[PDB]
Amino acid sequence: DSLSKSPENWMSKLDDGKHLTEINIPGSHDSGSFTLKDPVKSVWAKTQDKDYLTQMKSGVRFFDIRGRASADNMISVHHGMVYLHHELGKFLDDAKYYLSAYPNETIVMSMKKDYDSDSKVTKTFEEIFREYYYNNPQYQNLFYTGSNANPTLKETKGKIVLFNRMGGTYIKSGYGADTSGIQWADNATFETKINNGSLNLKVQDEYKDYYDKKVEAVKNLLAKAKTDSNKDNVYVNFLSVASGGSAFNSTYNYASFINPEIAKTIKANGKARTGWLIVDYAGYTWPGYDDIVSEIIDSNKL
Ligand SMILES: O[C@H]1[C@H](O)[C@@H](O)[C@H](O)[C@@H](O)[C@H]1O
Repeated sequence: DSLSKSPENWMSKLDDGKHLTEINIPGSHDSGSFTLKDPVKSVWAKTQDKDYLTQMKSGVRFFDIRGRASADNMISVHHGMVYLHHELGKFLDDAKYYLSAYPNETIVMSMKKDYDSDSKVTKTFEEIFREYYYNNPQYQNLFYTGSNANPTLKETKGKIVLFNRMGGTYIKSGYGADTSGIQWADNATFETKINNGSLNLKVQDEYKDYYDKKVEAVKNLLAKAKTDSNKDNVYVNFLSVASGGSAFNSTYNYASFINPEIAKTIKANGKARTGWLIVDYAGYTWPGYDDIVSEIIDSNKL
């Protein structure tokens, strides 16, 4: 009966008059890193163990996609310098497949350049993304192309909405889709106006924090969102954090503590506004502990 019991289609159960900003959305941090298998690399660079499709079926709707231009017509998915063994086309193919099966969901796709392009590349990262992906015949109608800076669920059903972390772009649809882009502060909680002043973006992205500082920073932004009804404010709250330098200090081990702690907090807040919460190891369950994705989903007041 709870929304989280059918995580494949939870957005379909909402009033589609809601602006995406007002929806409490589970996101996955460094979403494409599920491919990593090397133990030492995985400690710091692996943030997920489910693939794109499984993340989606688990209720994830915000995807943190990082890229590297590897050819003049190709973007490879990366975690910084580390190649995640697939190209951007895989994600978009998966997103299309999923949105076809679940046509009343919407997906927000964050796009960012994570590494310098291959030496043979002659075009900018943004140009390659814009020409060969956003305006690719296969995906052109898949992306949201409306002029609403604050789209509703109804306008974006079956669509991917760009969340632009590329810097300036000539793309005209999506969060931060203008020639200014989003002014992103390093390792900080910050707020900045985007979309020519139409939205106020409020972000907690203190990725270098130690454990207690990070949990506090997440709870602080959660508390702000809880008392903020403004449709024109958008909240992005990263539960993810940098690893230590060892197997027991992995991103996984951090998430195994942070995710249940925040999930418990949300559960014990009832249905209230949380914003968009971006997590490591989305869908990873631990017996006897509250699930962060499920609780974000269920926090949506219906
Ligand atoms: O969430 C953070 C952030 O968005 C930064 O740009 C990046 O450098 C960190 O590694 C990342 O994971």
